[PDB]
Amino acid sequence: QCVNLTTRTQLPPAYTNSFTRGVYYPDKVFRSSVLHSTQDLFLPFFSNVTWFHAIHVTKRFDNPVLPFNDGVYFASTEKSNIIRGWIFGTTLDSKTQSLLIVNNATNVVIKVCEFQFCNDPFLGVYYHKNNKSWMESEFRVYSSANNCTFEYVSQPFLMDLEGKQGNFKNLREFVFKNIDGYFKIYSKHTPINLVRDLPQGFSALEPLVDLPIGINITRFQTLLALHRSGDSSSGWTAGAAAYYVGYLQPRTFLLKYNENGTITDAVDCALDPLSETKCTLKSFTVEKGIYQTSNFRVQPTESIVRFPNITNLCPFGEV
Amino acid sequence: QVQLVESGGGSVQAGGSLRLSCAASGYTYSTCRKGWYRQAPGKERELVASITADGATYYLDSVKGRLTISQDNAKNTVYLQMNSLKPEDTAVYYCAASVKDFTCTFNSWGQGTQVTVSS
Amino acid sequence: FNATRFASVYAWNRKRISNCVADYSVLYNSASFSTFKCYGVSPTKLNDLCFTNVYADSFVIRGDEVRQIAPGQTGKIADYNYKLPDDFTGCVIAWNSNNLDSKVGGNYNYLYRLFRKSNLKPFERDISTEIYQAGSTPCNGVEGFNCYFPLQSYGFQPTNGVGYQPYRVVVLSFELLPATVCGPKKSTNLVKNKCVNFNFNGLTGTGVLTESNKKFLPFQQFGRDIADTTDAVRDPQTLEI
Amino acid sequence: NNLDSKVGGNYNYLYRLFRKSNLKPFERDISTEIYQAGSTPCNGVEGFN
Repeated sequence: QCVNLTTRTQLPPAYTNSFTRGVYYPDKVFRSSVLHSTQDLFLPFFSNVTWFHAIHVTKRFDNPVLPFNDGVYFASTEKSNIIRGWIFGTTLDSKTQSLLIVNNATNVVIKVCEFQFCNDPFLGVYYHKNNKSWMESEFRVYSSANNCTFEYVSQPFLMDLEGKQGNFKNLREFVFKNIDGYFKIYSKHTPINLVRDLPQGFSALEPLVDLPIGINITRFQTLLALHRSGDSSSGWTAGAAAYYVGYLQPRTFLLKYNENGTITDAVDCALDPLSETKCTLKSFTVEKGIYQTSNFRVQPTESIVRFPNITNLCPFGEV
Repeated sequence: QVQLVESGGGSVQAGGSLRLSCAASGYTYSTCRKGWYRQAPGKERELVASITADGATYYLDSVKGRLTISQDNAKNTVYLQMNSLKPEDTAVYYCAASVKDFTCTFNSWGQGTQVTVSS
Repeated sequence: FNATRFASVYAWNRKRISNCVADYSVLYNSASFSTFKCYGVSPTKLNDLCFTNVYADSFVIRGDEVRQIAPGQTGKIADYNYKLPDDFTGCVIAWNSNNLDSKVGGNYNYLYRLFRKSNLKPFERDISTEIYQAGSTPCNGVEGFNCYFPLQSYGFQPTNGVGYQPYRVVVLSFELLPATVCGPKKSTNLVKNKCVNFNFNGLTGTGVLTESNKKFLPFQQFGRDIADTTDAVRDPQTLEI
Repeated sequence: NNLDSKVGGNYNYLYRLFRKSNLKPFERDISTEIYQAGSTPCNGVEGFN
């Protein structure tokens, strides 16, 4: 059923820096033109992130299975609608409920059942060179569907499945958790004219869904379709795409919104002395002066319990 | 009482098809469930297929898809259409008719017809 | 419930309804039943209650066993046919199908399971119809002496006796943990221009309600002035602020 | 029990159990009005519901 193909490079992990991303809308409230102080599980900004590449060139076709520690801050760059969704679970062998969020060639599909998914699975569209055309031809991920809970269908549409040349010009930022049973799913996307770099700017991620489900999932991975001529093990492509991912931390931020209720600025109180003073101000904006923020605090060490010299114990042998 | 007579058995090469017929006689109004049992050499009797009066049917996993059970009320007969026969299918097949009033067993059994599938 | 068909006699069928909104009083408000038995809760007063799922045993019986299939009961079922949890959490409703489960001229399907040697764990489904053995020698797949069917026939007729009468039976043990289905929400019209102690989209509070000029986000429900104090309400529904 | 428990169960003692409201403490109320879990009032043939 599954066959995990060779011709895949082994590469050391590449890395980025997270400058001013990892922002999301927590509630649904108005908040208009306000500085509001608050914490939530986030990345820090100006942190330092891994990079993943799936390049044609091997094809550096990367499909490792990636954790669900605390959530995920997911940045994805696409070119041909190559990633279609992601697949979360612990065993990915039907032993534990796992879900697939995926966007197959007509629809957004999500079926939750205990599917003994494969290790690094996928399906491959079959291309035609005589007359250029692609349609999905394979479906090799899963095996069994016995326990199923959730379901969701999308409005049937049509996608081109054509592979464009040139630069990347598709920014897809996602944040997924399943914390406090809340399957807590933040995402949007945005058009670009770069090739491969990290942009500055804002944008906070919107929610998609908040399911109070309460499950244990510890890993997750993507589900993406691809195109084929040149054999089953040679005549396919990884597809020009890159996708980069983060693990969230408890950080307290100062909250901008606009003249509307849209987030217009934020900081990292757990990063920087000056972000923390800005927390203390409640203000973006800093006057000349010096400002007392907190009191430092000297770390415990070498926890010790030291009884005295021992002298006279029971003669248990006498018993 | 009820009388069950089987027919249509014989020898068929593997991959062929056979249709068994069970004609019910006597007091037909008493019959309730009709189904087909088979007893392969050296094995125990098993329920291959049964059909309800309403038309509800169920089959064993081995025969499901290959075998179909139907009824002809006017003919007072139940049929077992066997398609894509395998050598495993070789056995004596019994038409079984339940009695309505009685502890609802297969109160009436047919003589049994032998179907042999050559390889 | 309005379902036309229930399972066979030996094959009590489990059904669940979840991931929707259910109005439970109308189900209570039918009065077309010879059996309406809810334990722990009334057939009513569930609309303010949300549950994850409930499992319904579906089958066709005679009227004599409209009682016999229920938790906390004892008899041939509790030993030989069907055991149910001692801590049952739910309800049993049923309604007669006396003229409705026999076919004209007699459904020539009729067979019946009461008894079976085996044993039953709580909420276990058994269908076997094997000849009953109390132990003298192996039956060798043969009925006859000391190899006898442990399942008398009911034998349903359109004029079935009340003990004989077919009944539409539903056995509900309620499952809750992520509840899905409750009553509608309860609720009222939408009214404006009056100082009111409100429940805004489940948000209980007080104030005067008036139209909002504010521009809410498509999911945006409410807005709170500084100090986290509500400022406007989106009609939860027409999404009008 | 030695003075109030009887063979078969002392059903000699009987109590109303349901109320249309929450009852105040130390308020004895023994009215025998037939409880109405309807819907339709019965006025008066006891039975189901």
